[PDB]
Amino acid sequence: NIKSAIKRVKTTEKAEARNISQKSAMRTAVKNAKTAVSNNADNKNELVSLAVKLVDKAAQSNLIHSNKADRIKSQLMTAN
Amino acid sequence: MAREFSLEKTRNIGIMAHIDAGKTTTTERILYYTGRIITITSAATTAAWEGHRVNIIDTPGHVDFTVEVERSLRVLDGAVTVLDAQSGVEPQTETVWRQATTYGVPRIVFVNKMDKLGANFEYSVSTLHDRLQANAAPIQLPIGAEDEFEAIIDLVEMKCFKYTNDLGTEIEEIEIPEDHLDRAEEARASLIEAVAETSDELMEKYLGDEEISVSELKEAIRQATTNVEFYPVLCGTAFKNKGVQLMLDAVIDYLPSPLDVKPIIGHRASNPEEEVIAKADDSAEFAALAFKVMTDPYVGKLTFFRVYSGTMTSGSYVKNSTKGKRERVGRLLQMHANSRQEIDTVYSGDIAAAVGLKDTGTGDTLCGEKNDIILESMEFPEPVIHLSVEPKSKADQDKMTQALVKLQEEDPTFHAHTDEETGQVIIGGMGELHLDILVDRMKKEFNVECNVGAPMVSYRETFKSSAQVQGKFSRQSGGRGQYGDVHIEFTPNETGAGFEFENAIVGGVVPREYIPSVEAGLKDAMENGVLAGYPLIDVKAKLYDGSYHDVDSSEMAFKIAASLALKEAAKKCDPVILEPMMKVTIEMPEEYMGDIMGDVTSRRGRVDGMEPRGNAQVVNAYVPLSEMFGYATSLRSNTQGRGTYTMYFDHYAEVPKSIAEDIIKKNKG
RNA sequence: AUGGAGAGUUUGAUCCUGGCUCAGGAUGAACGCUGGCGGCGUGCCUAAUACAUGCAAGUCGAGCGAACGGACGAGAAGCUUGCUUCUCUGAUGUUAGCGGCGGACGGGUGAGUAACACGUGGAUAACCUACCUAUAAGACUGGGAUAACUUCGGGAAACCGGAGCUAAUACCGGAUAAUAUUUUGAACCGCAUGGUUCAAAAGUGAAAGACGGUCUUGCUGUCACUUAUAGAUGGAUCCGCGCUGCAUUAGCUAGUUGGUAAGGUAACGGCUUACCAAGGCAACGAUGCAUAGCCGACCUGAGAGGGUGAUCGGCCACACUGGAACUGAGACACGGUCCAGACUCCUACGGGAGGCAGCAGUAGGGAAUCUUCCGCAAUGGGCGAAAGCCUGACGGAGCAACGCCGCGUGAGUGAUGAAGGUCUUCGGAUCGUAAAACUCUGUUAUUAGGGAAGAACAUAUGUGUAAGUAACUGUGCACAUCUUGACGGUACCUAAUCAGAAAGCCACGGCUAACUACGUGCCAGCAGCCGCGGUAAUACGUAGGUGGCAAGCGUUAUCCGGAAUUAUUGGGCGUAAAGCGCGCGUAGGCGGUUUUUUAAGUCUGAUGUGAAAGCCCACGGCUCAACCGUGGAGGGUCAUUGGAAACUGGA
Ligand SMILES: CC(=O)O[C@H]1C[C@@]2(C)[C@@H](C[C@@H](O)[C@H]3[C@@]4(C)CC[C@@H](O)[C@@H](C)[C@@H]4CC[C@@]32C)/C1=C(\CCC=C1CCCC1)C(=O)O
Ligand SMILES: Nc1nc2c(ncn2[C@@H]2O[C@H](COP(=O)(O)OP(=O)(O)O)[C@@H](O)[C@H]2O)c(=O)[nH]1
Ligand SMILES: [Mg+2]
Ligand SMILES: [Mg+2]
Ligand SMILES: [Mg+2]
Ligand SMILES: [Mg+2]
Ligand SMILES: [Mg+2]
Ligand SMILES: [Mg+2]
Ligand SMILES: [Mg+2]
Ligand SMILES: [Mg+2]
Ligand SMILES: [Mg+2]
Ligand SMILES: [Mg+2]
Ligand SMILES: [Mg+2]
Repeated sequence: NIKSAIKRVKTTEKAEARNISQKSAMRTAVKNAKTAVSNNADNKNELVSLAVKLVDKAAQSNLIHSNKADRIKSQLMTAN
Repeated sequence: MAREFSLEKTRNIGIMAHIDAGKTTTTERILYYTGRIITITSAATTAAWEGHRVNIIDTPGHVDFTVEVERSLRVLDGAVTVLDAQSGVEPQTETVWRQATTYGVPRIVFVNKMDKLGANFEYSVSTLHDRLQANAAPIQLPIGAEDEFEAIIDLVEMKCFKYTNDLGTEIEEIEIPEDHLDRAEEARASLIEAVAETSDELMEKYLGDEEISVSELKEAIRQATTNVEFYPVLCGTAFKNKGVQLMLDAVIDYLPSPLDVKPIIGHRASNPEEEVIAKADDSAEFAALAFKVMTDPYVGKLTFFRVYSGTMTSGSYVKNSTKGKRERVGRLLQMHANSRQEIDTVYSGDIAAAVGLKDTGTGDTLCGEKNDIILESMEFPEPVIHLSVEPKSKADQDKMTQALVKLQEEDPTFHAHTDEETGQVIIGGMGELHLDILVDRMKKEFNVECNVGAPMVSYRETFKSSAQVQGKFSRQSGGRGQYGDVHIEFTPNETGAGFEFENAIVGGVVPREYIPSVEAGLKDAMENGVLAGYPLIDVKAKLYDGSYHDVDSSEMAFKIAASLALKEAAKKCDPVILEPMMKVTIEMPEEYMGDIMGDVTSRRGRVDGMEPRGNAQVVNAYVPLSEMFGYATSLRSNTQGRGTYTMYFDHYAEVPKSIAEDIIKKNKG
């Protein structure tokens, strides 16, 4: 094993923990917004806005690709 | 850069002794002491003692493994001969002593096992004097025997060392006890007399009654030892750590260096008559002798060699003058008590291991590329036991041949050859133990399971009675007609004279064209056995009459006639079976002569005679080769391992009635 | 026009047919004998067999805390003012760790792959792209942790946990910003789907500081950071055509083929799922089986063709075997992770570890293929502001007649045909101008001196100039100076000494250049074919001589040629091998005369491309040559586009 490889293992584990937390949060927001739009709720627009916020922040963190975020926003805001 | 130890501080020594004398224990203790401010492996181990480099080779004791002793004494400078205190000199002690004498190696004797019950230092020294006829004298005295053994009196410096424990530490240097002072002075006088018997200056100095200086006495002892005229005898117990330091001190003080040793003589490859003296000089050309070859599972093939003259650096090319090829020295290793070290250079008087030598067997000479010197090789004993070997599964015969080749390269004393007459592969070795170990090694290491037995004896046939016989063959009945006829007198020839064909034809009754065909037919029919299938020998065939047809006569017809004549002569002449008889010369002490002669006569052989030779006796006899199976083991049992023998084919003799009948029955069915 | 040779052998003899064989060229060759040197190349083709050991990927202190360290230089005098502690300052420096970037390149291998893998030509209005370049706009305001470290505990080791504390260009909230997303209107355009631009609004997150200059903490340089649009680079997908053997492999396919909806992806798409339908492929060879990395090229041939896919370049695929994802611009990752498997190793028996198809090397296999070498000086790469560090890439050296090319092993005179070998017709012939001897030379060799180029730089130090500045330091550019070589004191040059150290291999019956004597006597032996050898052997072995080559010469193996002997070029089937025993008839192949029309074939012009290296031609540089370099020419059944209508094809 190479010293830099061992270091990369450590940093990869840290980055994975952070990324999976953020991705799970954004997926939860997306599902909540989709449910709110599907069944009209007074919180619909705020939930959709939160979902879009998290989707774009994920795209900027590189967790998802820009086109993936674009598809999510397109479908969410077309439903809403 | 610079050799860490000079030639004046190098000691190449070998530990040799009878079985269980303590060679391995002594080597282990030596390595431990040299390494402190232990696994023994590899041909030689390198250590340091008091600013001196010490190469140690531990040898085997069994007579079956005399190859190792030979190949080590060839390249070594000094030897430590270990003796069990309770028994002194034993048969293999004598054998290794004679090998060291043949190689002119200085020796120091070390009486180990002083703590063992029955230990008797005086008796061991007396055995040195009597059994070996060696000018050996103690340079020490033991205070105590068996459990009482507690001190050693160095006589050169008249100083007592008292050992307070078995750990080998906390030795007290004190003055000789008063009660032992007279004995110590007498022993010192005896030692001085022994050395003076070789040194004239010391003899005059001692006769003058003037006190001998410690340095002068040490110098005289060193001179005598290196001349191989004196043998210092020490004592101790390697198991309980007593006398090991003194033994190492004696190694330093008395055993020679590669300078003190006599030079080495070699032959130029292009001028065999030319002689080259290779002295221990780093600045001279590089010449070394490869004395061991092995395969280490980590580094590959290792070639252990001793360097006599010159220097050689790792990562270079050398010449194998014996094989006349170029070898790449890629890596040089030296084995220490606990680890192997890669060393960039080897100098005269160094034992090292090369990695990467291909086609370099034991006894080869490695010389500088430009040079072409060839050092003297080693002579090893001829096989004393032979066994017909054969794989249990014929599918492994190629593996068996390859294993035999590799084993022969590893071990000079192990031979394998194919016998044309019997078509059997025969393995020859130094003893039953040697062959058993080799068979097991072939079975396991080389994964070729083999079975071994007594070699087959190629018998012969002969005619005991003379007779005139006729052979006629008429085949005119169908198609081509053939006719042949011969009259031949068969006579028992003088034993060993071979087949003799005579042509007493008068009047051209047998045309001269067909006579060679008749002789050839006789030769073929005799090659084919007439009584048991073995070739017929010692016969005089006299073609004295015959007939022929102007057309039907042919070479094949006359060969048929000769074959029929031989068949009828076999019917009429009472053939007998002959067995090879070996001229056997047995050397042994006279006290076993009766046993040896009894065994000879019990082997169906006869004692030709007896004669003294040196300090032993030689018995000459003739024994059947079949009855000579397993003779070495019986001889060693009869002579306590002191008996040796040689055998060579001598002649053929008639097999007794019962044995011949058994042979005939076996061949028939 | 640049280019094409044949011979032996079936018979008593002949012509034909017909196979066999030979003369040529080639090689990553091996072996046998032999072996002087230099230059340039090439060197595990077998076991994608297993691997001891060393090395092959690090770097950044000008991102960060901490630790070690201790100049310059404080204090008391031990009365030693030269040695001394802690109460200091502590600079030049070094590091384990956090963080950034690089570990996806470079290097190895050809196992798998018959497939859009590759080649060639196209397409993407179905796509993605860190570092780099350009332009424009920004970089505001707060916060919580954690490594390190200290401590306690458990371990043979691998190393593990608990507690407490601290940093950042590490992480997170909020603020403003959009060509990105939703909706509405408008303009224009295209190859269906659609594309480009403008105007309105609603949802909406980015960022960071480090080292300096001016010092007015205001301004500001370099580097770094963020958003957007372009360029460059790299990658992805699709398509026409081309690219292999077998039918003693004929049926294959059920997410299979299409549609609808959704999901999924950078992206289109049965890519996946649900539903409906029964479609899709195939004698134009599906499916199955076997074998195989493909190409530029390489060998051979007059060509057409045939054979091959080392070295070098491109593309692909793989990293003990199989699966998977993580991080990341980029991997489903040779010297990363997880799981499973085989195998192997260490262990204190509690438990741990590994993957040379990287460079060397080991073992093994094999007829057979090298050093566990030197250096980053050159070129290239990663990191760094830079010096610099790393770099088994690479540049060199070492070994091997393995190949090609060059030069040696001497030159002149020398009849007096010397000795001696071999033959003889016993005169002589021949080895032979060969030798001897006299003269000459030193390529080579030995010795002693001189001694390159490859080296550009970068950095540092001086100025000059240009954008910006309020002005510097800096930044770009230009001119100068110090310094940088593993090879290596090697190449090369000079001076002296000696023909002195340096020739072997095969063949001599015909093919096929070169003949005699002895020995042998169908024996020993030779042999590519025909054959030779039983007493007169140019064929076996030796000797003299001769022939061909020569540091090589022979043998074996394999490929093309000769072979028109699979015949398109370029053959045949009465009797030599070859007409189905004969009809009827399907697909296919082929098809009578004239007129009009089309332009698929056919012919012709333009444009792009067919990398580089290679082959061929020319020129230039190594003293020559090989070799190296530079131009030219060539190579498509290639594509787009414009033209002609005789023939074939269509109407
Ligand atoms: C000094 C040392 O180390 O001796 C060793 C080394 C040793 C001499 C060995 C005996 C034997 O195996 C030897 C042979 C000849 C065996 C055949 C080949 O394998 C060769 C290559 C091999 C070479 C040497 C070898 C390996 C030893 C030995 C004797 C063992 C004792 C026994 C008692 C009865 C059973 C056996 C010893 O311990 O004295
Ligand atoms: N009593 C006693 N035993 C000893 C001594 N030296 C060795 N031994 C033992 O005797 C045997 C000798 O064997 P070893 O040393 O291998 O001898 P080798 O056959 O010469 O190699 C072993 O069992 C040793 O332990 C000694 O000095 N005294
Ligand atoms: Mg022993
Ligand atoms: Mg393959
Ligand atoms: Mg041709
Ligand atoms: Mg990697
Ligand atoms: Mg590896
Ligand atoms: Mg390798
Ligand atoms: Mg082998
Ligand atoms: Mg042809
Ligand atoms: Mg016929
Ligand atoms: Mg017919
Ligand atoms: Mg080209």
